[PDB]
Amino acid sequence: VCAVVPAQTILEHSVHALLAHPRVKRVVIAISPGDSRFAQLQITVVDGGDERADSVLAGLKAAGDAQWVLVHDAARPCLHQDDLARLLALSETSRTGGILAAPVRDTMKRAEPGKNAIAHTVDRNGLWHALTPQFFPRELLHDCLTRALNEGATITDEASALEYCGFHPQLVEGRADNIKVTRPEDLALAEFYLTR
Amino acid sequence: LDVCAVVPACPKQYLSIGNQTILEHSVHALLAHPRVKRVVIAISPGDSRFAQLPLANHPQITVVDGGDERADSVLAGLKAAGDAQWVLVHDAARPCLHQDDLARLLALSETSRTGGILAAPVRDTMKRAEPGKNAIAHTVDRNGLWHALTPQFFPRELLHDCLTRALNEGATITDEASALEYCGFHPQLVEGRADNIKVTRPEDLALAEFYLTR
Repeated sequence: VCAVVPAQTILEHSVHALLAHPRVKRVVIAISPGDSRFAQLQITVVDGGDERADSVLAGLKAAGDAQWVLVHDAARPCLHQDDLARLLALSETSRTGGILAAPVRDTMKRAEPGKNAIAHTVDRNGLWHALTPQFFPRELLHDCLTRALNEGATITDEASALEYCGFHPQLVEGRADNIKVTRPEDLALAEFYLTR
Repeated sequence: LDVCAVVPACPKQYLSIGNQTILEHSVHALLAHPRVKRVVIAISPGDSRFAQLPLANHPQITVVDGGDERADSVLAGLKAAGDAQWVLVHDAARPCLHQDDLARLLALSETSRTGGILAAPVRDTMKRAEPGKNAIAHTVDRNGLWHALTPQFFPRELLHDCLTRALNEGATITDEASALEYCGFHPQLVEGRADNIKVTRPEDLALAEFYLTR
């Protein structure tokens, strides 16, 4: 199984956890133009695209003989091996693949369109926070991404590409601590969280 | 005008983070704002630990018992709201409530007719499951999707009626804002800090403590 990562220095954390696995022979990273940082830090390098989906496909060429691919957010460092394992143990049951997801606990509201008023309460049953890594058959992913990018469909995660093409990925519960740092405070929390 | 806060009924509010219980952290946060004159705390028939808290002898707190249903415990609390025309409904296990957030919320009495609730936007990709299986049915749109938080602020008489109607009609109430929803009312969403959590699981303790730290 190969690992693709569309891209502080969380990156190393995210990767070392991917690598922390035995069944994860190599990690294909991706770097957009104008990126000098990377050279400072089973690792390969590919020239990413403009879209997330571009880079994933970009990295797809370096995947070798892997029939399964693992995509992982560059800003998600609180991933546990117990979670990774629970996830990778899909290739021997999975037809389409699946992703690490976390149940919703609080109650949620959908806003009235174009207004900050509450339209109605959203059902908590079967609602999940999509997380990563994402695990699916190599070529499969590649073809759903191809099609998705072509039909110009809205894509968020790699699961969304498969979904787009009819497929229904699998939901593998993972910890909630496994977060993504996008704000100037998620770091403090991500730090606290990754410290066991 | 004066605001009366109401705390509706294996809960974790009586556990302690530092020298006070979660409940006290929550209540302190409400009393801290000059508009909140009193706090009606609604307890459960089988809860006797509350009478063991200094918070019980506080000039501004009042206890009431409305059973274990929160809609009822809240109706019980309104009876004790005195003259408050607007009511703040807040969870007992939300210790981290911030002042900048509370104020932004109270401003609503002067702006909306239906009140509003604090809430934090959804930042991650959300998936809906296929009925009866851990397989994705389709992706749920996060634009306009929110996490409900408390406090929740409404005019007193409106909340009373909606709760009353919702109960009288078997509505499926979750929070107070969902009873107004059930009544054709659409409360305003005010944005607050996500660190405003509801401590329900043991791992929630450390996190709540990590946030209470400054």
